[PDB]
Amino acid sequence: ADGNGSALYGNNCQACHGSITNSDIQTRTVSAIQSAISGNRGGMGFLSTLTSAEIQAIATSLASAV
Ligand code: HEC
Repeated sequence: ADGNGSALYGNNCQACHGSITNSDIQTRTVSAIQSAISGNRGGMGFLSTLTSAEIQAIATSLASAV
């Protein structure tokens, strides 16, 4: 689906990290995102609801922005 990663990021990340083209995230990988969720960095533990496909789509979009 065109726009999936950016839409996911806008709904789940942007409130705390900025818009995707101006994001403050450093490590734009699935493992980095999953580690932050698991460690509840910034309260992100609630994002356990994301599938692995969705985290992939977010990380790909972030890495492409950039
Ligand atoms: C506020 C409730 C947040 C939401 C929603 C998301 N993030 Fe987050 N994240 C937040 C904080 C306060 C921190 C810690 C920064 C610090 O000073 O330690 C983080 C951490 C990350 C990280 C690791 C740090 C980095 O590489 O920049 C990543 C990779 C990350 N967060 C990604 C991320 C994603 C993909 C989100 C949407 C699924 C997301 N965060 C939401 C605060 C909040």
